[PDB]
Amino acid sequence: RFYFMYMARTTFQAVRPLLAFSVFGEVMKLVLATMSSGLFSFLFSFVLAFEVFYFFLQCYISYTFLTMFFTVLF
Amino acid sequence: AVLFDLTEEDCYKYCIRQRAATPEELVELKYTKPKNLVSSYGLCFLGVWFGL
Amino acid sequence: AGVASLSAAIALMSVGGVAQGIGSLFAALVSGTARNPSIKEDLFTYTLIGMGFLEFLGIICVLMSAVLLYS
Amino acid sequence: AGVASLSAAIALMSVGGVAQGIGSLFAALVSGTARNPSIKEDLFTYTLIGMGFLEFLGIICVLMSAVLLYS
Amino acid sequence: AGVASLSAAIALMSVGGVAQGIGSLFAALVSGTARNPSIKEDLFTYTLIGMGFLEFLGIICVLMSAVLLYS
Amino acid sequence: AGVASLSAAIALMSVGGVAQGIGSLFAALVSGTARNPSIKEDLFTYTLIGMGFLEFLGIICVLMSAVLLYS
Amino acid sequence: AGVASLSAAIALMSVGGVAQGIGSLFAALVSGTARNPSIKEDLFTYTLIGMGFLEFLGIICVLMSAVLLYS
Amino acid sequence: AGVASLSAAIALMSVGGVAQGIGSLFAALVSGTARNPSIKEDLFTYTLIGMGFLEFLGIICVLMSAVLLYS
Amino acid sequence: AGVASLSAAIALMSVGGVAQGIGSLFAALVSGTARNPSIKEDLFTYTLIGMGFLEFLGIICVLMSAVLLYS
Amino acid sequence: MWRSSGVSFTRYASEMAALLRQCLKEPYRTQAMQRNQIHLKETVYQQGQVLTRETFNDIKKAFEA
Amino acid sequence: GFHFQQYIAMAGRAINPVQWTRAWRRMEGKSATEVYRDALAWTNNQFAQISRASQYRAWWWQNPLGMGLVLYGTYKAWHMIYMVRKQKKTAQLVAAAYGQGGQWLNPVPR
Ligand SMILES: CCCCCCCCCCCCCCCCCC(=O)OC[C@H](COP(=O)([O-])OCC(O)COP(=O)([O-])OC[C@@H](COC(=O)CCCCCCCCCCCCCCCCC)OC(=O)CCCCCCCCCCCCCCCCC)OC(=O)CCCCCCCCCCCCCCCCC
Ligand SMILES: CCCCCCCCCCCCCCCCCC(=O)OC[C@H](COP(=O)([O-])OCC(O)COP(=O)([O-])OC[C@@H](COC(=O)CCCCCCCCCCCCCCCCC)OC(=O)CCCCCCCCCCCCCCCCC)OC(=O)CCCCCCCCCCCCCCCCC
Ligand SMILES: CCCCCCCCCCCCCCCCCC(=O)OC[C@H](COP(=O)([O-])OCC[N+](C)(C)C)OC(=O)CCCCCCCCCCCCCCCCC
Ligand SMILES: CCCCCCCCCCCCO[C@@H]1O[C@H](CO)[C@@H](O[C@H]2O[C@H](CO)[C@@H](O)[C@H](O)[C@H]2O)[C@H](O)[C@H]1O
Repeated sequence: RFYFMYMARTTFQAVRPLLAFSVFGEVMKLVLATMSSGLFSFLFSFVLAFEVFYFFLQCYISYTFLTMFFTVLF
Repeated sequence: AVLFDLTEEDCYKYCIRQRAATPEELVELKYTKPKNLVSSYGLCFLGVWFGL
Repeated sequence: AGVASLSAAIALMSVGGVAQGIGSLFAALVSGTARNPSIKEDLFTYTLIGMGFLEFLGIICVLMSAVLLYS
Repeated sequence: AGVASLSAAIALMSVGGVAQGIGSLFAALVSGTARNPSIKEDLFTYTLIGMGFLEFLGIICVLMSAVLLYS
Repeated sequence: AGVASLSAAIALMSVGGVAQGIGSLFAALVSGTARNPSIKEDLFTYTLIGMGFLEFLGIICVLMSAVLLYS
Repeated sequence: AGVASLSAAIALMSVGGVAQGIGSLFAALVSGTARNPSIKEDLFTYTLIGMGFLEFLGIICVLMSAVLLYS
Repeated sequence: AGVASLSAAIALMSVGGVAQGIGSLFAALVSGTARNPSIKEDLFTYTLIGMGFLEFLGIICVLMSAVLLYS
Repeated sequence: AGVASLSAAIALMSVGGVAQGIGSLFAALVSGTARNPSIKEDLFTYTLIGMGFLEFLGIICVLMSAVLLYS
Repeated sequence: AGVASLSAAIALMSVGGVAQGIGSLFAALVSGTARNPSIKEDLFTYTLIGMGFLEFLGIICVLMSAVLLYS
Repeated sequence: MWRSSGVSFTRYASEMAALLRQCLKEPYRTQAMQRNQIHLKETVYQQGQVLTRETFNDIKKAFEA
Repeated sequence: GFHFQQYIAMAGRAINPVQWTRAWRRMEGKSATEVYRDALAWTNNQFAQISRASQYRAWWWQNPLGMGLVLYGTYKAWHMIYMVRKQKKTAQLVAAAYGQGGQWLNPVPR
């Protein structure tokens, strides 16, 4: 069972950035497709920038967990 | 000012006029960070969003 | 207007726990700041790291709610 | 027949957790201000951040309740 | 259609959580005033600030309950 | 009606969140008074102010339960 | 295709139950950094280990939601 | 047999209390490592013992769930 | 025939409280140990004594569920 | 705030009592800074062979050096 | 042309509601003539900076057409941001009211 647990954890830590880049991207794409005016767009630019920072955070977290999970003593 | 018994204000103004006479030479100012970057980002997004 | 709406509504019950966790996070940041202000940028940093999980989880729940509202 | 109303009212119920989080946050703010009254702008700023997150989630859940009601 | 009562009552369930948050906030006030009885004013200020949002949430919950009731 | 009775009971469920808020507020008052008896009256006034908010929400919930019960 | 959706929505509760616990862990990290800023590392390691555990539980519940949602 | 999927979901909801427990445990561990750091070797050991129990409980909450999803 | 599985799941949906209690036990153990290491043997002795009840309760919380899965 | 900054409680208490004394009224403030002037002469040794000698008349420079 | 970044920053401050309260407070004991003269003086200062500094200084954007290209780019930016947006809205309006090309239809034959 430990192998299954470990592979589950590893794959989640590997796909976390892909999710942050893809599915939240699809949500932003929906909002872009639907919005027309200028006020909402002005306010939505900051959401996009927040998504940028959030993606870099998820990438840092994944780097940390992957260097933990791929570190061997010998 | 101390050498001619004048006012430091007047000497400052004279120096400034004489430096402006040769304005090709850049002058050294205190560094200040940029300002209003977030608002400028929003406006530039609005710009590209409507302009492109 | 059937069972999909009910499921997508029941999916939203986790947002309460997520909000409680966020409240705990930022209350700890507030207390640490009031105690030792001179490490604000550190506490804030760790808080953001925590949000990097909590926010993500909540968004997941919201997405799965919409997925069960339009499955 | 009235299942959309059921779904909306069940989705609304995260306001409880949202309000619990807000109360914990502002309680931390009040305590940290009673301790360190010379530091209120940073505490208020972090409280505003947390309140923004929590109100974002609350307006999300309210919007989803309205959606399930008037789909 | 008595069914639309149920939805409203369910939405009213959130009010319990809201009250919990209010309680916690006022407890933090009643403690802070004892911890630093010199001020007693900027804490009531932050109390009112938080109670604004919590009262808003309660008001919209009540309104949505009545809406799903009558419609 | 059965729907009316179920809606009333569901509304009754909200009661108890108010109880937790009331208990936290009173416990805070008891501790604050014990720690600083000098401010005993001020604590009572503050608690009374909180009491109005909790009492108003609790009665409002019972009123809604009765209204749903009798349509 | 409604019972599967309701089952997954009901399984999604552990996300909210886990966000509480992640909040407490990172709150403890914040308070420990406020009480001893000389030790930033040796607190984040334990924080990340416990967070990894709770993240694994989150993975479990989300996996089982998707499982019952498509099987 | 959708009720199988429901039973499983219900059997998994307890993870929300489990993870909370684990969080509290590690929170206390971090606090100890922030107060008396020179005895991490003790605190971590005790924490591992607690996890050796909690882990097991969680494994049960998975296993029984899958059993009710198949049998 | 899934009603038996549903009942077993419901009866198994109380181990979360046992887990929270155990977490509080070991959190207090770790805290009081960092406060006073020399008294560990008693803090542990009582922790184990508490487990001697909590684990037993959890055992019932499993056993009866298993029984309800078949009978 | 002091065990983190590498500062002692006695240093903090003295350096704050100084500011409090600065927030006094002149008739009592005169007697306060009077009774709380400073004059010391530290002399550091290392198996004989004086390493340094230095005078101190201020609290902050006394705690710093 | 110069100080485009400062102009963007000015617009951002103007759109900020906190600055609206700040301007409300600054408007105490103030006249419309004073405000107009201040704005005119600011614009004159900008154009005078150009007229003076172009004699001896060259910006990063200097080119064989000089400031003509910068002014053309300002115009083109304004056009694409404002006028083409208005054209889009007018197009959708006409298409909903008459159909695409409805404003150029011939008169009804008699
Ligand atoms: C008729 C129908 C239509 C009616 C409705 C019309 C719509 C109205 C909407 C209101 C907004 C209008 C547009 C302006 C937007 C703000 C733009 C801006 O200036 O920000 C630049 C701001 C400054 O950045 P910078 O220019 O680079 O640096 C300058 C320094 O910061 C220095 O800057 P500063 O010194 O000038 O100020 C700093 C300030 C910066 O904070 C801000 O960004 C300003 C935001 C305030 C918005 C208030 C709106 C008020 C109108 C609505 C009423 C709300 C009720 C509450 C009223 C106020 C009481 C609290 O604070 C801080 O930076 C942190 C310290 C906190 C200090 C305390 C600030 C609060 C002062 C007390 C309130 C004053 C009230 C003014 C009276 C208004 C009278 C009309 O930075 C930001 O961009 C902030 C983030 C952007 C905000 C949005 C965040 C993402 C969320 C988006 C929304 C979600 C998407 C949409 C979907 C939602 C569906 C519901
Ligand atoms: C997309 C372009 C087409 C626009 C839409 C179509 C319209 C066509 C009509 C074109 C008419 C142009 C208007 C002419 C009027 C004169 C304007 C002018 O000369 O001053 C401009 C103005 C500089 O004013 P300044 O008085 O000379 O003050 C200079 C400072 O002291 C700073 O001193 P410094 O020495 O440190 O730097 C001087 C200067 C040096 O500038 C340069 O020498 C050019 C930079 C590298 C050489 C190659 C340039 C071309 C390829 C790389 C750059 C791609 C962006 C294209 C920029 C167009 C201008 C070359 O630096 C800049 O101004 C930065 C410009 C590059 C911004 C890069 C932003 C990256 C985000 C965009 C994603 C990447 C591109 C996506 C693909 C787009 C393909 C079309 O630049 C600004 O926009 C201010 C930026 C303030 C920060 C705002 C927050 C960040 C947002 C960044 C976007 C900024 C808005 C522009 C959007 C472009 C990106 C989408
Ligand atoms: C132990 C090992 C640990 C391993 C850790 C692994 C975790 C990190 C994995 C993240 C990988 C994501 C990068 C690929 C996604 C971007 C695709 C792309 O480049 O688009 C074409 C880009 C965008 O071009 P464009 O958008 O202008 O136009 C063309 C776009 N296409 C072709 C897609 C239509 O090409 C570029 O011009 C890039 C130039 C800028 C540089 C971009 C790199 C910065 C952004 C990604 C950084 C991610 C790493 C973060 C590391 C943090 C660690 C501390
Ligand atoms: C390998 C797994 C992990 C990697 C993650 C990569 C997945 C990223 C893909 C986008 C995720 C969401 O994708 C979004 O939801 C589904 C995906 O079919 C689509 O939805 C569409 O198909 C579904 C079928 O289930 C229909 O019920 C729905 O009515 C229809 O709109 C949306 O058009 C798409 O925008």
